[PDB]
Formats: sequence, C-alpha cells, structure tokens
Amino acid sequence: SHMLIFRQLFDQQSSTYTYLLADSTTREAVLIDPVFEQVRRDAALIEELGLHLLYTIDTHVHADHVTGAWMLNRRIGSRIAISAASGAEGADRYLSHGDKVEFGTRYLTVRATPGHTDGCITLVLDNETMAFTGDCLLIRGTGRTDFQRGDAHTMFRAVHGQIFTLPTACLLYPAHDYRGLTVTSVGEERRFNPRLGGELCEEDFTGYMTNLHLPHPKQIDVAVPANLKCGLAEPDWAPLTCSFAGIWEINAQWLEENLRAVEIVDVREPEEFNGPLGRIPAARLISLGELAGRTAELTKDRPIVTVSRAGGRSAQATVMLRQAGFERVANLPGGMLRWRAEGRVVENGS
Ligand SMILES: N[C@@H](CCC(=O)N[C@@H](CS)C(=O)NCC(=O)O)C(=O)O
Ligand SMILES: [Cl-]
Ligand SMILES: [Fe+3]
Repeated sequence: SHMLIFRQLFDQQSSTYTYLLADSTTREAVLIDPVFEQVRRDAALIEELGLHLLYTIDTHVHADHVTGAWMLNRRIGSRIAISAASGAEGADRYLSHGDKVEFGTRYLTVRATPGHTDGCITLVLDNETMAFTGDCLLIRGTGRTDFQRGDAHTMFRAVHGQIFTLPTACLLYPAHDYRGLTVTSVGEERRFNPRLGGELCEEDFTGYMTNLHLPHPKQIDVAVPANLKCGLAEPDWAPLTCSFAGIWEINAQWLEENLRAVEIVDVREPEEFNGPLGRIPAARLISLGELAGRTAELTKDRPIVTVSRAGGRSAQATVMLRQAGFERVANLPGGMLRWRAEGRVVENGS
C-alpha cells in the first residue's frame, strides 16, 4: 500500500547479492539469499530500519557461500524458506511454483526456474516491476549447468517460459555478478543475452554451455553440505550489539550496573571532561588526539568502553584501539548526552 523498502547488498567474498524487501506500511520484511558471514550486518540493517524479518528465502542450494538462513533464524526468529524441489532439510516453509510469500500488503510469487540446480526458483514482485532470478539468469549470462542436477535444456526452457514471459521493463536481480553490474531487465536479456537471447535456439545454448569450463567455487566442499541443512553449524564480556556501520556498542544499563567491571576511557577535550556535562565516575581521560600515542597505559586484562559527547568521537576511538591490538572494546552510543538524559550517574555535572 505504501512505499517498498528495497536494499541490494553484496558479499565481496562470494560476489553474492542479498536482497532485503519490506512493506513500509507494516515494516514486515523478507531477505533473499542471505550470506552467513554477513549475518551481523544484515541483522543490524534490519534493526536500524525498524523492520521485522518474516522470512529468509534461498533461491537454490548454493555452492559458493553458506546461507545465513539458520543463523538468522536462531538470532532474530526469521523463518527459513527454500524450494521443495531443492531437497534441503530444516526449513520452516517449502516453496513450490505459484506459491505467494506475503509480507504486509506486498508479496512475491514463486516461479520454478531449474537448470542451474533442480531446485532453483525465481521470485517475482507482486507488481512485476522486478524479479529475483537466483543463478538461473545472470546479467548478460546464465548460471553454470555443469554440476550435479544441472541441465542446460531445462535452463533454456525455464528462462524462456518463466522469465522472458515477464513484462519487458521488468528488472532482473541475480544472485551473483562478477563485473560490478547490479541489474538487468527482461528486454535486454531477451535481445542481448549472448547464450540464449536473440534468435539462439535450445541447441545453440546447450552447445555453448557444454563448452564453458569454469573453476568450481572456492567454498564448494563446505557450502553445499551446509546448505543441504539450511546453513547449520560473538563477544560475551558485556551485552553487546554491532551497528550497521560496524561499531560495537555496549548496553548502557549493564554498564551502569557494572562500572567497576570495565575501564572507561573519556576521549573528549580536557575542557569537556571538566565541563558542564560532567563525566562518568572513574573515567580515564585520554583525549582522542592523544589516544593513539598513549595506548600503552591501557591494560588488555580488562575490556574498554569509550565515551565522548554524543558517541561519535568515541566510536572512532574503538577503531583506533582495535587497530592497536585491543579486542574487548565497545562504544557507549549516544555519549554523555544520552547518559544524562537517561538519568544515569555523573560526577561534576551541572
Ligand atoms: N570463482 C567463483 C565461482 C564462479 C561461479 O562458478 N559462479 C556460479 C554461481 S554458483 C555460476 O553459476 N556461473 C558463473 C558464470 O557464469 O560466470 C567463486 O569461488 O565463488
Ligand atoms: Cl562525540
Ligand atoms: Fe549457484
């Protein structure tokens, strides 16, 4: 009913595109092809957008990366969805041709598009302005057809029957690109795809694919068994969360209840430290511009929380401390301003 929230995310290691969709009317969301290494990033992004993740959806059983479907299920309670035809065990919902994956007022429709694997699906947005083609159709290309259940004939018929029948202007988002491309469309691939577009026939395409010899994915021996189980098999010195920017944040309530358990490093200027906002009791003053050169005064025996006026300069303090070998470091988000606004203890205030 209202605007669609859409985010394309890239995993540099496997060149995988993850896709986040959500209805802004209800903030309910789905996530297509989440990457295991990217679980903290993806979950942080969902949190910062105020979203509720109903489903992870895997287009097929991947050979190049372990999916995040299980880790996200465990951590934020999202449901695992994958095709029935893929044969993976441990999912909450098996998908078949014509299934409708709802999120709020919006939905995706499932189209079976095997060829790369016999479980590949393509997800079509309700208004058919975009679709997610997994490794079936790629940007000016296709998925490989040469391992296990791969079949070039099946892929050709899938692309022509299920994808080239979408609207001409419909955008197509693939699970991978290796040249820095992000999207294509039905019209472009139908006309310019060099393997099965234009006037190429089924025989032309299969002859191409039977002579395409690509190295196996680097993670193949690890990923496919892991993904047949939907991705089955973390600082704990304080309750920590990692922001989308990548900064480790401490829970302020826990910090006030355990100030003796940590070293508190105030990176403000000397005037701010003795100034009207006050300081957190027992806070060590090492101004940010002095911090890098004085890291030998802090002990690795005890974790370190950085504080500044509003949490900005202290976030940068965490990066400097990590680059100097410190591991148990965290930022106090919102800084002295939020500490005071939440009525927490300060010395020398006003
Ligand atoms: N070198 C890549 C593997 C490249 C590859 O084979 N990607 C697959 C996706 S599972 C494909 O089907 N086609 C690649 C292409 O057509 O260039 C990696 O280690 O991840
Ligand atoms: Cl600040
Ligand atoms: Fe694949």
